[PDB]
Amino acid sequence: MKQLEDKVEELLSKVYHLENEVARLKKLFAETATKAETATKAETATKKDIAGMATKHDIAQLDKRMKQLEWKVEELLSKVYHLENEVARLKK
Amino acid sequence: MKQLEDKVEELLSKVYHLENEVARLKKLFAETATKAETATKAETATKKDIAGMATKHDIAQLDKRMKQLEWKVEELLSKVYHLENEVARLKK
Amino acid sequence: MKQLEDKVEELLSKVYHLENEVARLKKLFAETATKAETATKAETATKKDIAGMATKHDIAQLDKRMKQLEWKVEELLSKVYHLENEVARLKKL
Repeated sequence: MKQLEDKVEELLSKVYHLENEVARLKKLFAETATKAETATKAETATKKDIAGMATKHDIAQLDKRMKQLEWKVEELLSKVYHLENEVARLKK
Repeated sequence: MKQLEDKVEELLSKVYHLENEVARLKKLFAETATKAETATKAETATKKDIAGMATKHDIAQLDKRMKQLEWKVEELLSKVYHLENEVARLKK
Repeated sequence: MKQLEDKVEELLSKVYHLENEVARLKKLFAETATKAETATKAETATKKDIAGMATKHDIAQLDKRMKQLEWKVEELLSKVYHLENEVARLKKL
């Protein structure tokens, strides 16, 4: 009977330890992220991958310059056409 | 003996609870994501970071326009070279 | 008493199993990721989203070409201005 009495005492401590350990795990699991809600390394773009990313302002800077050239080229077409007539007129 | 009998009954319920609690944690852990497979907030680019991203079609749009200008500039070179000769011829 | 003796034996094995099961979970939790440190699917850009990303070298390539055109257009302006004076001069004298 004293053998059984001790066993019970051993079980009590063991159960008590388990209770504590499970409680911890309960708390700790609260802070963990689910597979559903989180994104994998394989399917996500790192900050490394976008280090050499072009902005919409870089492109805007180029658009600006393109427009300026486009405008200058139009003016030149106008000037050249006029000169062709002027030279033609001179030849007659 | 009735004291020990009750203790055993108390342990039984406690063990039963723990069994359930651990099973839950087993299940719940199944849906959690590992550190290895998931990507950290620090090393991943958010949708905010890529809000002002330039596309390859923005650039294609610019390339198109560049090619058009390139053609117009060639034509102009041709027209101007001819005019220079025509004017030179007129001066002699 | 032998009924109680057996119950205790049943509890011992069950406790022993639980001890092992909890230890595993302890270990396994060590390799799991926290909500704080990880990034959600909703707030992160996938490799799909950046498949059509423009580089800074693409842009550099365009800048190079733009500069070449810019130079040619300046030269043309110069050539045309000179011709206008030359033709004007021809019309007067």
